[PDB]
Amino acid sequence: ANKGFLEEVRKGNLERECLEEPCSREEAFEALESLSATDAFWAKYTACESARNPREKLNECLEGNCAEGVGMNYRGNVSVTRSGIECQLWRSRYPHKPEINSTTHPGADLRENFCRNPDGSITGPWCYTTSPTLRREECSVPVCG
Ligand SMILES: *[C@@H]1O[C@H](CO)[C@@H](O)[C@H](O)[C@H]1NC(C)=O
Ligand SMILES: [Sr+2]
Ligand SMILES: [Sr+2]
Ligand SMILES: [Sr+2]
Ligand SMILES: [Sr+2]
Ligand SMILES: [Sr+2]
Ligand SMILES: [Sr+2]
Ligand SMILES: [Sr+2]
Ligand SMILES: [Sr+2]
Repeated sequence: ANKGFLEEVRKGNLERECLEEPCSREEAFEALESLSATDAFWAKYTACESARNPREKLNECLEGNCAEGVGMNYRGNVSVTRSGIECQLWRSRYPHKPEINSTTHPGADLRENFCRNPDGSITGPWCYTTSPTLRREECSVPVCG
């Protein structure tokens, strides 16, 4: 957190610098090493600033199974929509070409055909659908607590 005074002369540490204190991306970055690791992190972090306290609710929100807020932190496995349709490969370009991928929103675990919300859309974690008919649509992901 930089509570000043030769604290930056010591090894980076995630518990202590970011889980235990609020942190700058540069603090994570120093504590995490790899940057791909720092993109994923930040993304989870930044979607969990609304649930930083208790520090038990933060562990729930970073875990990724439940959705908090509009669930930009959802990192779970639900893959079929609200209508029941099944999601498209974010990787895939058919039947609809995604405009958000990995290149665009990389903190965001766009793995498989999983529900995600790179975008923080108001109606929650969603995905691209199979139906040539319907492009994208909300998913029914569990809510945190
Ligand atoms: C979206 O990501 C794919 C990789 O799967 C890439 O080939 C495509 O060019 C990207 N589209 C945009 C963001 O340019
Ligand atoms: Sr620090
Ligand atoms: Sr500190
Ligand atoms: Sr540091
Ligand atoms: Sr601790
Ligand atoms: Sr401290
Ligand atoms: Sr630095
Ligand atoms: Sr520093
Ligand atoms: Sr370092």
